[PDB]
Amino acid sequence: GLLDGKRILVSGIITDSSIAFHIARVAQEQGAQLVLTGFDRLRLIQRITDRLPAKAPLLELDVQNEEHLASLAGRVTEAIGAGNKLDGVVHSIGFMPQTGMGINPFFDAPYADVSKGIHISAYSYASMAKALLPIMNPGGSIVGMDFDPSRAMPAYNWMTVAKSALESVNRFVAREAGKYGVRSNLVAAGPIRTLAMSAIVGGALGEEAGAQIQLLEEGWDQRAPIGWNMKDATPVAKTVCALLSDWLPATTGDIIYADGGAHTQLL
Amino acid sequence: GLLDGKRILVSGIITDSSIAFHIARVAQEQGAQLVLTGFDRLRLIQRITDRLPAKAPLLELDVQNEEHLASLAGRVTEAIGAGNKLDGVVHSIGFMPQTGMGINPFFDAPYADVSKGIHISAYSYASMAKALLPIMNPGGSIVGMDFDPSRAMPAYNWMTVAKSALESVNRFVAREAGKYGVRSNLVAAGPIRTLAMSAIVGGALGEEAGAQIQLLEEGWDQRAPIGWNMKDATPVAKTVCALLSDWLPATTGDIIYADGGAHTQLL
Amino acid sequence: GLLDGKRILVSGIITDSSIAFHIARVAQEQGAQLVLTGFDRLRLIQRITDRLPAKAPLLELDVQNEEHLASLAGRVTEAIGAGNKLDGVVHSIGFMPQTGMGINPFFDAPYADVSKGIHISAYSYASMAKALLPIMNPGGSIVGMDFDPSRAMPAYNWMTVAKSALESVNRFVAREAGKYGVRSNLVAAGPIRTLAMSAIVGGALGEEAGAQIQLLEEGWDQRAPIGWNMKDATPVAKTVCALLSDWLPATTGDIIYADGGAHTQLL
Amino acid sequence: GLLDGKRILVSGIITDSSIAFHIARVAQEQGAQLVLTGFDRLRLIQRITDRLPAKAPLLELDVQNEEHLASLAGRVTEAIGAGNKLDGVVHSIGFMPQTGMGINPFFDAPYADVSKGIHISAYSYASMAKALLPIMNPGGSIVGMDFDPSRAMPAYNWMTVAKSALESVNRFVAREAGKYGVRSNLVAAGPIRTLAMSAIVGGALGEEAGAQIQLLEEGWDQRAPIGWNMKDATPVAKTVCALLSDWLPATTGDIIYADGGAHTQLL
Ligand SMILES: NC(=O)c1ccc[n+]([C@@H]2O[C@H](COP(=O)([O-])OP(=O)(O)OC[C@H]3O[C@@H](n4cnc5c(N)ncnc54)[C@H](O)[C@@H]3O)[C@@H](O)[C@H]2O)c1
Ligand SMILES: NC(=O)c1ccc[n+]([C@@H]2O[C@H](COP(=O)([O-])OP(=O)(O)OC[C@H]3O[C@@H](n4cnc5c(N)ncnc54)[C@H](O)[C@@H]3O)[C@@H](O)[C@H]2O)c1
Ligand SMILES: NC(=O)c1ccc[n+]([C@@H]2O[C@H](COP(=O)([O-])OP(=O)(O)OC[C@H]3O[C@@H](n4cnc5c(N)ncnc54)[C@H](O)[C@@H]3O)[C@@H](O)[C@H]2O)c1
Ligand SMILES: NC(=O)c1ccc[n+]([C@@H]2O[C@H](COP(=O)([O-])OP(=O)(O)OC[C@H]3O[C@@H](n4cnc5c(N)ncnc54)[C@H](O)[C@@H]3O)[C@@H](O)[C@H]2O)c1
Repeated sequence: GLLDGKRILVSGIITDSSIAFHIARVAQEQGAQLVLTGFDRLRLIQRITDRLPAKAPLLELDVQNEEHLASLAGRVTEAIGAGNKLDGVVHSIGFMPQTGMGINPFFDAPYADVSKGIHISAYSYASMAKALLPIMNPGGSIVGMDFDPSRAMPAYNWMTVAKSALESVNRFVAREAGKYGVRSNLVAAGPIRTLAMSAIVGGALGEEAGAQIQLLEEGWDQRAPIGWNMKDATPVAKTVCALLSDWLPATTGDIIYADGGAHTQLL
Repeated sequence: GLLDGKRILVSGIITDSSIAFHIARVAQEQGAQLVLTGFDRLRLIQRITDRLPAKAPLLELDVQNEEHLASLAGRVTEAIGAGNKLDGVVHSIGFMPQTGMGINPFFDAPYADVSKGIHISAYSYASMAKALLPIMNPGGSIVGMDFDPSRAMPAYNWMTVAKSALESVNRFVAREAGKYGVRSNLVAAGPIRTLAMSAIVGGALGEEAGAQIQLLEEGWDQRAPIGWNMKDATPVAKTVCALLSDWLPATTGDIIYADGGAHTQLL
Repeated sequence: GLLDGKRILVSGIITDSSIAFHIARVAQEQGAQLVLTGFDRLRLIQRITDRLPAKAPLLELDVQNEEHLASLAGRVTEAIGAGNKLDGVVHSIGFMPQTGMGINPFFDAPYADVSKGIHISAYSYASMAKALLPIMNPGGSIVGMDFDPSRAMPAYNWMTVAKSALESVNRFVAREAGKYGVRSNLVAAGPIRTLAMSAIVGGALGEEAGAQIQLLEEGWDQRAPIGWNMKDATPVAKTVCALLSDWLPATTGDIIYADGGAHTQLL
Repeated sequence: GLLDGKRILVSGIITDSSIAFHIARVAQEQGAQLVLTGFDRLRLIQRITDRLPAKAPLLELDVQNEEHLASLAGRVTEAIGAGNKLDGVVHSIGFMPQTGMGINPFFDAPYADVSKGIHISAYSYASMAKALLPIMNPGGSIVGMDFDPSRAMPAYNWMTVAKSALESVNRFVAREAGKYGVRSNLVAAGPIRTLAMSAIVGGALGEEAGAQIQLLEEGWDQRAPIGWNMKDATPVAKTVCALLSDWLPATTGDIIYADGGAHTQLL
């Protein structure tokens, strides 16, 4: 296995179409031993993760909760056994209140809503690194999920701002993680049809937003020299595993694009 | 004058070494009629602005205050006369609590502090545009101040994250401002010895931070093919005026670098 | 005038729809004294430039000719009067053999053809700077024309490669020009309907190429928050003049986008 | 092995300190079957490659020779057996005449010299893809070696221009390779002490150039959050293998940085 022998924490599973679900599956398929973290709906998450090809302890983590973060490393050591450390950490967490996205005008998102989304989507990447670096091995790897924010786009609005912040946060985390011999990188994925995304295409955030996202997705597949399949999260999961492995040992504070190559093409 | 006939709002004056002070002076020298906004220390700001070559009404604006923002456009119309509109807006506002900068570890900044700094330094750019676009003329120009955050740097820490967010916010504001025939751009300046900056070089934020900033400044002048004078804000002020003029009419959602060309050179 | 008192060399006029024609007109309108250079069809170019609002000496310059380059500075001093120096230089020159563009497959362009196009389109920017820097004043400005090559696009093929090279060349020229107190920058323009461009939309380079360029142009106007008018070179000409003026005195080795803001937006 | 079962062509071995030598070794260690190409000194190259952990046919390829390129695919099919196709191609080829580098002024490089270097260093990436795509399997991978040219640097001069061109060429090759289900990417490596590099540090290209390169190398290790060891090409070789594997299946037309993370940090 690509990840034979590695212990890896994976956050952000909420359904079987979560990107993190597929990351965890591929990791296990490749020999990794996992510990999982979940937010709020733990009974639901345990039931969902029963389907992973191997068993994995599930810990609760609300990244807005300072007590969960304070105790996190202790709980992970319990789950993996004293004297053992993590080789990998996957941050697959994101959220923006509805007022910060969709047909709600960009200017009408209240700061308290934006702030919550930046807290969960960007700041928390630093939070998790802080909690977990003290229990990671040299040669370890932290990975977060990015959506390319270098240009503005319809509908995504404040979530795109949050991703811009996350990319900057990642460059600082690399500085800190480096002292532990640990790498920190983001994977910028193409659009993937998770439950939330389908809901949005379905009009959950307004009809104009839905039309624009659908148009965004189609342009993506068209631009990608190898195509893009929004229904298949597997190529994204493999890329995260590549970064978790020993095969990109000199890459840190960086962004790997798993997007079909769409971002390298104009038309 | 470059700005003959234009009405321009300029925020962010707090001392005579403020970048906004120099922006206002050059603007007046070039024919602009100004309205100013100031935060908290209004008696002090009025006394400082008495030195500008022309008189200009001073309005109070705390960008964290929804009532100031709600009433802002009304107060500006009063100051410039009903039936008159702004041709320009200068956002020169920034702040990060001390815990988000300097030798205080990156991981130790509490979210409430980071959030305040992102509110003032990034979100407020959207806030001001929202308040002011309804009273701007076609062909108008909004300009904000940026410090190039595309790479991590010592000491600047969470302020750099805030600037990453601001750059993303600027691209969205351009989308909105475009409907009014208005441009939105940032100026990325080299480091300038304002009062705060000198204090930091002096060790106000820890000795290690001060040493790194001083080293940052020296490397800048060295890399800049035309040099960089941290004691002279004038070349920055001129660049902002260039963007306020009619001479960059097809540039928007963009960043103009006034940094001596330092960012284009590695060594 | 924005350029009152400045002496400026402007290359690249071949017809009245040339971008350089419009650059020269706006410059003269703003007080500049011009010297022009033309390639090959000098009788035609003189007849075209008779229409400029002021008279200007026309010198012959084939940038592939080492003797023209060797003698250039001497001929310019003759035209503007001994003891006088240039304040500005405009490089508006570009060419790629047909085999390097359009429906001719990317892989089928012979190196000799690509090389000719890189010579004229990229190397020559360094050539002109070398010839002219010895006769420029401190505070001077060199400007070249760019088409944003950071992403691949249909049809433009090897010309896009040439522009990638030009951007890199510009960063080096800034290093050299800096010793003379001279700036060097590119303007990245949106697509403009010159004679060549219309011919291409008309199918001169194959029907598939024409269809793609037309589609490129439409997407541009759509993405640009302030729109893009491919039939109007004026906003581009003004931007070049902005860079020729004293109003961007700390910008060098850089790229200014005059493209309606299209490159800052994804959809 | 990471590359179990894959057939891979590797160019650019000239000594045992060549980056391509280390790429080939790691590939073989990971299960790949190799075919090698060499330029000019074939007796020397065969003797050097005898040290690889497995045997591999050596073919002659001068990328400036149209007959070598025309016959290349035929010769590779012979070496790997009719009915067999390549899964991978490594372009590790670069050259710039001495006049285009070092203390020789940037402006003094003659175009014929620059052109030769762009031919070998940039155009040839397209040349090799053209020759080899007809004999590659779906899911295949082409990889080239890059040195980050996004900013100008002392000494590297026209070689940096060549790399700028190569990055642009790579984005076009991805467009073509995509039709075959093949990816195309570059690896941007930190500086590595090959024979040529040591010679340059030793003053082979002038003392000023040597001093600047040495200073470049030191700054690199300092900026890299995980450090950079210029004497160890292994982390670069692993990264190339990562791209040759099935573990980055949605990345194309892109650049992966194997540079210690140096390019993500300012100071
Ligand atoms: N779906 C896409 O098209 C797309 C594309 C690129 C990147 N991404 C990113 O990938 C990541 C995963 O998203 P997804 O598409 O798998 O969506 P998802 O809804 O399946 O998962 C998002 C996860 O974030 C968790 N979360 C929300 N608030 C939390 C908090 N307070 N504490 C802990 N966890 C919290 C949710 O429980 C959920 O598990 C996100 O960062 C997203 O921005 C998504
Ligand atoms: N000084 C530098 O080296 C440097 C470099 C590049 C960019 N910048 C940016 O330029 C801008 C101006 O900074 P400066 O260097 O002139 O510093 P400064 O201290 O002189 O001005 C900052 C201004 O922000 C104002 N401010 C703070 N909180 C506010 C709030 N709640 N509401 C309204 N105003 C508020 C302050 O009153 C002050 O006037 C900032 O955005 C800064 O980040 C500074
Ligand atoms: N038209 C567009 O959509 C567009 C967009 C962005 C940038 N540009 C760039 O603007 C510049 C001007 O192009 P244009 O659109 O005005 O086209 P144009 O055909 O009007 O002008 C190109 C000029 O280059 C000159 N030239 C060709 N070979 C030469 C040589 N050997 N020596 C001296 N001059 C030579 C021609 O005489 C002509 O005057 C070019 O660099 C072009 O790439 C064009
Ligand atoms: N050494 C570094 O610090 C560094 C850093 C980043 C990228 N790179 C790149 O890595 C690649 C390999 O370089 P290296 O450092 O291993 O140097 P090297 O000298 O060991 O290898 C360069 C190879 O290019 C070959 N070559 C030259 N002309 C050729 C031609 N006409 N046809 C076929 N082959 C030809 C040479 O035979 C040699 O094998 C180059 O592209 C280089 O630019 C090098």
